[PDB]
Amino acid sequence: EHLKREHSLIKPYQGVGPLWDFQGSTILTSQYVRLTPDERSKEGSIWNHQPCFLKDWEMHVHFKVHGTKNLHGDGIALWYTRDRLVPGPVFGSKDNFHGLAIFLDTYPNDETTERVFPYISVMVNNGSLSYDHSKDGRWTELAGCTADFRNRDHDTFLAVRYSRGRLTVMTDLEDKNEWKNCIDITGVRLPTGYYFGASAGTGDLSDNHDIISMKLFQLMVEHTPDEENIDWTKIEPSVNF
Ligand SMILES: OC[C@H]1O[C@H](O[C@@H]2[C@@H](O[C@@H]3[C@H](O)[C@H](O)O[C@H](CO)[C@H]3O)O[C@H](CO)[C@@H](O)[C@@H]2O)[C@@H](O)[C@@H](O)[C@@H]1O
Ligand SMILES: [Ca+2]
Repeated sequence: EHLKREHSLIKPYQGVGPLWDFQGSTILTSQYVRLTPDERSKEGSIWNHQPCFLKDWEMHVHFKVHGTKNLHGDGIALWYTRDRLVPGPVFGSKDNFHGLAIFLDTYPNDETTERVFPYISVMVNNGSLSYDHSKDGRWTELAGCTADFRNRDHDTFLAVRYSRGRLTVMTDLEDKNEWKNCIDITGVRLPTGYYFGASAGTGDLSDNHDIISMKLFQLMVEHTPDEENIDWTKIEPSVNF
């Protein structure tokens, strides 16, 4: 009914099953995991070692993006995918992934966009989609919200809930200890047996991308008779039911 330690990244980040592995620019310190420094052309990631077999879960992420007018980037991505620790151009991680991505995009690559950044969005992939970095992934996203999470003078949190086809992302960015709406969609199909992870990238523009904690909660949810005769591990990630 509560916190799943084996799927949580918690300081001092010395968890042992080694519960998380890192690669690229990633460093561990006693107060945060820094995926990238504020230097150009960096890619870094951290990935849960144990595959998650919960159908119904909620991941809380305490993260921090910060640096030195409109000239910073590129953002963080939070993952729940079949493959782990594979570097790539998608905020540090492979493209054509299988599963779920939540992008915390801080830089408008699309030069004539009406969209206010930073922008949070979700993308579900069965390996057949490419993330168009140059268009901020707009043509492959399912939903998104504008989110003011960068350079705040207090803690910034995100909640990603997934249960029974329903994917919710909510924010806590204004120090009011309240969740605010961002994303709420249905007909999302994902398998169990995927891995949680997080990554960030910087290009010609940079920023510190830090994860302070990821806390995975197991939700107590009733399912239908029929639902339980599925091999939930072989479901193909899918959208629109
Ligand atoms: O990290 C950001 C970005 O870096 C590279 O993209 C280049 C960048 O060029 C910008 C842009 O022209 C802006 O007006 O000024 C910036 C500094 O003053 C400059 O670096 O962004 C453009 C997209 O708008 C690209 O066409 C440039 O090549 C790449 O590595 C990107 O992947 C990365 O997103
Ligand atoms: Ca972008």
